[PDB]
Amino acid sequence: EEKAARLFIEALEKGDPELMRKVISPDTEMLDNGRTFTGDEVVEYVKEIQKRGEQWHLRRYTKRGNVWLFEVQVDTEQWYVIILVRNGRIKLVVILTNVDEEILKHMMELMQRNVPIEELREQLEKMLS
Ligand SMILES: [Cl-]
Ligand SMILES: [Cl-]
Ligand SMILES: [Cl-]
Repeated sequence: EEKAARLFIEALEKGDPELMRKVISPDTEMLDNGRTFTGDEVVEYVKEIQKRGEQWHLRRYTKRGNVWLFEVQVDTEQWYVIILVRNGRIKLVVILTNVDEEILKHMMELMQRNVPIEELREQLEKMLS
């Protein structure tokens, strides 16, 4: 479970779609500051990082329940990658940039309760406007 989560970040870190492909599933859902990605689209996200050449640096992390919060510096912006793992598999990912700690805590709470991606997205939208 820890490995799943960490490898996901390392894929971002390293710009490695091949690695991402290993730990996601067709059911994986991701929200990147509002926009939605399902399954193999998460892999394409990593291609965009690599085929752009800005460096993602995993700085530090926390586990809360089944939710991991990774604090990434992007070359600096504070990016946050929040991950719900379930059964060896990444279920939900939220990526945010330069948001308040309250938003991170609120999103983590929603994810802990296995809220659908629709609710996660609407909740973000209400908070960022
Ligand atoms: Cl999609
Ligand atoms: Cl809150
Ligand atoms: Cl809240």
